[PDB]
Amino acid sequence: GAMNSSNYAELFNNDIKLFVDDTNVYRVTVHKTFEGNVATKAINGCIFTLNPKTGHLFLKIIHTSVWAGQKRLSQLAKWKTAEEVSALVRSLPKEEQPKQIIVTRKAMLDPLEVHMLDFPNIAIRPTELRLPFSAAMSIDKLSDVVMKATEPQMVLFNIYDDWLDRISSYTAFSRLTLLLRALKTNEESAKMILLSDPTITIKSYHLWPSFTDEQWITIESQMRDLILTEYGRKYNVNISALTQTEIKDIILG
Amino acid sequence: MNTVPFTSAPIEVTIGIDQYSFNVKENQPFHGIKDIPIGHVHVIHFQHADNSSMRYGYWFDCRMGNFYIQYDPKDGLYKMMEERDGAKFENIVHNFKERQMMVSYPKIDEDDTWYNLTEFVQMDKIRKIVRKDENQFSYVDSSMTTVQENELSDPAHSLNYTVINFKSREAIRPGHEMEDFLDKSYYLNTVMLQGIFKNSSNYFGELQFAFLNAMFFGNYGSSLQWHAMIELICSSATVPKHMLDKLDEILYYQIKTLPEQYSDILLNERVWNICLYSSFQKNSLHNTEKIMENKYPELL
Ligand SMILES: CCOC(=O)c1cn[nH]c1C(F)(F)F
Repeated sequence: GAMNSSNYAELFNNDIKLFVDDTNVYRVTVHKTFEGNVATKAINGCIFTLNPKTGHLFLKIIHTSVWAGQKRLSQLAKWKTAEEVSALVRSLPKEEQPKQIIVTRKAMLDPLEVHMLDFPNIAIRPTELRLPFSAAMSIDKLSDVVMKATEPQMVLFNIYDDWLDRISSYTAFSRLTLLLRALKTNEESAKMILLSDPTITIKSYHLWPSFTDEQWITIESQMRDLILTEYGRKYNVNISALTQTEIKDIILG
Repeated sequence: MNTVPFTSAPIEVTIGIDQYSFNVKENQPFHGIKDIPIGHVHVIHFQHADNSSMRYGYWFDCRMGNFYIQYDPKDGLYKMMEERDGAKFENIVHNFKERQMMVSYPKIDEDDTWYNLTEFVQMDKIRKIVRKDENQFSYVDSSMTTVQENELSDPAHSLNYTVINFKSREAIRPGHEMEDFLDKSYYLNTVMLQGIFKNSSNYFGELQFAFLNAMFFGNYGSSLQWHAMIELICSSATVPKHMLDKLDEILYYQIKTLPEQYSDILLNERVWNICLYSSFQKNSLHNTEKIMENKYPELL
């Protein structure tokens, strides 16, 4: 059934699985018209399709032309997501096809199930996890390929860079979700923490900076502080009064 | 006017005949039901006083043969049987009528209730949903599962209703996923009407027969089928005007007849709320919406 805190290790077993996040598929700016009405202008979006074990990211760029002359775009966006995920699965060799697809939003279940009727042995699952994949567009290189696209395009990334050389998938996923949670909570502060020290660069072929194991510990701490610092300024809570057990809970929560 | 005689009534039982029912005591001198209107299917049905799990009955049409009821003390139920000897049968019925040992089918002249519930229901179509080819009458009970229920066990004792599945390759054309899921007109008009049922009369028959088996036997799979057949019409943007007008009449009489105290178990909140307030046909079922709002406003 549902993917939760209870069955978290399942993400890192040897059954191929993908997360699908549709949060960034349909993106608009809301603006005033000359007559003082409100209108939307779409901008390029993306489907975020991630193998949590390998870090392989299938970033399908959704060009604004997709929306031209269509109605009920927020509804269409779910069906277009499901169409593109099913096209991706059909494009993969059988031994690379996932055994499960976990959707980050329950509204993706029916659209994906209907598009995958041809794949009765692929399980379509919701999750109880509140994953911060909406913040993918706060990763500069992913934002840049989406906003430059002039046509529908698929771009392949490894969202873990070379981390799996040194850490397990479990730890890599934890690092990714902490970085994305921080970027989602306070983008400016998170980017400052990641890019303040100019001696640590991002390799041409990477998304994140080239931190040593010790530097990642410091960065991870700075991200956890930011999420509590922000959860403090949000709820008007003296964070310096909090203990380590009640600190632990709020990043999870 | 036709007659279904009973050999005897050895056990206390509530006997239903269509929408009517009466209590018979253990060994009460009861010898059957007379003045049964010709032109309609009928259902006799039983609920034993000592065991309400025993809830079962027989669909029949007096035009197709001479039928009687006889209690079987081995299988512990009232069985329908056919008498092939016309003259023996007439001679039996005549004796029981002379001794006035039969209840009269209690139809008010004004009252079209049974016609309105069985307008499209045909014995030939029942005998395809309930498969027992050596009998002209069909046995149904509270426990019998549907072919669709048996897929998600004993196939000879199943209700072969037409399988309806909104998330099935039958329901969804490759390349029309969103269109066919959000607007079921394809599935209704091409697959089900043109393809399987051939016409709206066969579709309405099944729908009516599913409802009656839900109401009279508390058959859960029948209730699922009735609601699926309503939802498939209500969820289609393109339905012939004659079918919508007829559906409104069918559902009105079904909701009219439903015992108030079984509304909670026999009506699906989601389907009715979607059909009356959300669907393409939300404004097409005037009679049904008015009786539902006046009789069952809590469900809505
Ligand atoms: C075989 C599907 O049923 C029908 O087509 C039909 C048509 N009039 N009555 C039926 C019934 F009763 F069998 F449901």
